[PDB]
Amino acid sequence: LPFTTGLIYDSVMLKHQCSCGDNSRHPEHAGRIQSIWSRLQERGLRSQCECLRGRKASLEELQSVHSERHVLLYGTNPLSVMLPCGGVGVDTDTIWNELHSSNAARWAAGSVTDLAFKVASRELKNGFAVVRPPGHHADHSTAMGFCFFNSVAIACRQLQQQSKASKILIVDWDVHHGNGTQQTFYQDPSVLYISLHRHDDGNFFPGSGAVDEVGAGSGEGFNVNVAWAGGLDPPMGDPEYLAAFRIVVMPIAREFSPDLVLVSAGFDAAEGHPAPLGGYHVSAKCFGYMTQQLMNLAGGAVVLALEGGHDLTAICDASEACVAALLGNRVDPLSEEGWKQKPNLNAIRSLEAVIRVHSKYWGCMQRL
Ligand SMILES: CN1CCC(CNC(=O)c2cccc(-c3noc(C(F)(F)F)n3)c2)(c2nc(-c3ccccc3)cs2)CC1
Ligand SMILES: [K+]
Ligand SMILES: [K+]
Ligand SMILES: [Zn+2]
Ligand SMILES: [Zn+2]
Repeated sequence: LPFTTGLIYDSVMLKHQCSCGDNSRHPEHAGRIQSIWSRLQERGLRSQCECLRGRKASLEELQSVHSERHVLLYGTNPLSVMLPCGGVGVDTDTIWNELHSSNAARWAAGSVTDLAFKVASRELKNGFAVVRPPGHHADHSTAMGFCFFNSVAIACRQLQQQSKASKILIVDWDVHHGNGTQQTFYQDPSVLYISLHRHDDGNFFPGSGAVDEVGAGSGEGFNVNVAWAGGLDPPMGDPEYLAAFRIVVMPIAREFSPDLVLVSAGFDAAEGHPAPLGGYHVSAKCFGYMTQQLMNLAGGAVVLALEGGHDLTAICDASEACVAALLGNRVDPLSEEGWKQKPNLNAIRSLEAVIRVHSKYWGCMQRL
């Protein structure tokens, strides 16, 4: 393998679909990764990477994060809940194809893990995993919010257990809180979880991720929720997310000083997601710039994994900008008016609350 960025993709993950067929009623659809994949080729980025198929996560790998009941239920074939549309699912949004969902879920976990390992060995510089279904809502014994196995969490646990990375930063910029990821690593100080999400007083899915939630035991202070409050007006976008990176994410990340960075890279904070899917206005350029900023950490050992994002062009724009950043292309911050705008008052109060809480734990948060 050459020292460039790696891309993970495989058609096996397309097969995760409800039997009723309707991609509108079930918006977490195959087209999401399919369109990103062809977009990377159309724009000439795909051929510059090393393209990898990935693999099934083993039952053992799944059990490093999930319970035995959970893994039997979603990880294995029966032989070895009803929905309004007639298909089967765990709940109304989280569907279950009785032939393919388990396979596709295990592939997503397995492939994010395989990519992280290749990056951790410096066999690959960095990587982007174009996977579905998403993972960050799946917790120890609950599939929910379109998620079955927490691929990023499973990848992180394996890197640790195989001794391939001492300290791991997990950044989650999907607009929803990664409740699963927070839970798994809540008491482990060798994993730093930083989420930027729409919180709005706990009235936005999943409802978790309050600024107060800092971790526990040895892991106190190693869970950082940039929980945006105040709602959609004034608009939430680049000024606020750039501000979050300048003030919270990067300084804490640098103080932590990880050996590898994992990114739960959802693109549902992007333009084209209305309320109540997202309602935020983060541009593709900003996503690629955030990737570029995370590439300064951990000797450039960075792995992104697709979580959420529905609007096809928006998630294609963003994914394109992240891969370009991974390949070394740089974003000039002076090339965009609007990045000159101060962040809105809701974002400033949100960050102010994050700083008040985490000044107990981090020197870079301890002001006068
Ligand atoms: C149809 N009806 C009204 C529209 C509906 C609203 N969604 C939610 O309320 C909702 C609830 C739980 C979880 C999530 C969610 N969004 O991203 C993620 C992920 F895990 F990050 F990928 N989870 C979203 C939509 N969901 C999506 C969607 C598309 C791709 C991935 C996830 C959700 C588009 S519209 C679902 C229920
Ligand atoms: K998040
Ligand atoms: K932690
Ligand atoms: Zn259906
Ligand atoms: Zn999301």
